Amino acid sequence: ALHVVIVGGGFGGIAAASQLQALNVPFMLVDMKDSFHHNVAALRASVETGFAKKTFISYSVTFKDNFRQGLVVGIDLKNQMVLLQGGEALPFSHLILATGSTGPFPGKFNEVSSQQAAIQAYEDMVRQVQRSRFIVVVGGGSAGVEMAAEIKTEYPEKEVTLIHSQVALADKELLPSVRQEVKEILLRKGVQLLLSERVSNLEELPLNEYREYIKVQTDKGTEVATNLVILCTGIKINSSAYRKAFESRLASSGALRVNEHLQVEGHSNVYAIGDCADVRTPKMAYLAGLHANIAVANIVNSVKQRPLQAYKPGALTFLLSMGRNDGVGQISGFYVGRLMVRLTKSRDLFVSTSWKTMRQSPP
Ligand SMILES: Cc1cc2c(nc3c(=O)[nH]c(=O)nc-3n2C[C@H](O)[C@H](O)[C@H](O)COP(=O)(O)OP(=O)(O)OC[C@H]2O[C@@H](n3cnc4c(N)ncnc43)[C@H](O)[C@@H]2O)c(O)c1C
Ligand SMILES: NC(=O)c1ccc[n+]([C@@H]2O[C@H](COP(=O)([O-])OP(=O)(O)OC[C@H]3O[C@@H](n4cnc5c(N)ncnc54)[C@H](OP(=O)(O)O)[C@@H]3O)[C@@H](O)[C@H]2O)c1
Repeated sequence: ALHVVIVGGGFGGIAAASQLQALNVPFMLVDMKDSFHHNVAALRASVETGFAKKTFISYSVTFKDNFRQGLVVGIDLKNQMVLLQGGEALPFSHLILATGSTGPFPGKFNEVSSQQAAIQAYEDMVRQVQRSRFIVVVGGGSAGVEMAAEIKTEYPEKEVTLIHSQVALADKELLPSVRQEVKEILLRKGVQLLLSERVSNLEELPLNEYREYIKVQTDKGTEVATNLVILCTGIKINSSAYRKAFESRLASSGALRVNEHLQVEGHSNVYAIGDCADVRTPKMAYLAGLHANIAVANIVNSVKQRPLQAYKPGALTFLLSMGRNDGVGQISGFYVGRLMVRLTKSRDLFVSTSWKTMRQSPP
């Protein structure tokens, strides 16, 4: 009877599939790519030659028979089936939805693709950055703040402007001390900040592509002349697998309503983990891992007739790398500075934790 299907192999889904496989529980991991994407490092991968090969990890080397590359197009709840484009139906005793989020390319790569194509996409982007003397980053959230710092750190000679629609940078959940220091670090690197300005001609702009002249405009009348436009304008919940089947149980974002055991509302053998769960914390790979531990444990506790584990958030820990040499953040809601973030995140961007989880060695 027992068989756990995991929709999505991001941070959540490979933590779940690793755990299930190590317990020899019957399971199937489904993802549209052939490789796990360490997207935490995607921004460095768009800046450093030869780095992208280190951010994609073949699923089938790690999971073999229990991994299927396919696009989930629906879930049949009365027959307990996951429906794949091309006609495959996977039955389940327990379902884990780990579909994460979608957004503009450099920061997210969600295509039915091979590892070699994915890698080449990032290598193309490095060549775009390298060619461009003038670069605009759109969006001053936690993503675009890292984009701008990565460019200016790897190429100080380049001119980098960041345009953000708010008065302060990065997440509104962060201690004001972290958000002020993000700004100051950006300024000390030489990044041009254009705050409280929304870019207004986005739908006409060539993206991720060097041009001799691109005119960027804002809603306050500012014009910025540039060679390259990179979008860090934010993400959307990827509800493509499940929106039809779970329509009544969705948040307004598209995320799934859960209880503290991460069971989807109305169900006992369906769980949501990571960005697609309607937990009201910022979207973090770290929390994806923690939701994977709870969901896998609760499937086992659910079948073993043991009480279930609960998720109760602690104070926000959140680190911003500011190039490979700098950064700032907070640990359990307390400020931390360059030395800590530099070695914990900035140097490696957690890449080697994904290789370890996957039992592979980086190329
Ligand atoms: C952009 C960015 C993000 C960072 C960064 N840093 C951190 C960090 O330091 N710590 C952290 O915790 N999170 C960090 N994050 C956040 C992190 O990206 C996310 O919260 C993390 O990706 C969430 O993991 P999830 O598993 O929830 O979601 P993913 O999107 O990673 O994976 C979802 C997968 O489902 C897949 N999928 C497969 N088949 C599908 C189907 N048929 N239908 C729909 N989806 C499908 C997608 O293709 C995708 O691979 C960072 O430096 C940058 C620049
Ligand atoms: N753990 C980490 O260090 C880390 C790193 C990166 C991302 N993340 C997480 O991933 C999630 C996404 O973060 P994100 O930075 O990608 O998105 P985000 O937090 O939504 O930030 C993107 C920002 O871009 C702005 N924006 C959108 N369109 C714009 C335009 N035309 N001109 C100017 N500004 C524009 C948005 O403002 P409006 O809404 O006003 O448009 C928003 O403030 C977050 O939950 C984040 O915490 C975490």
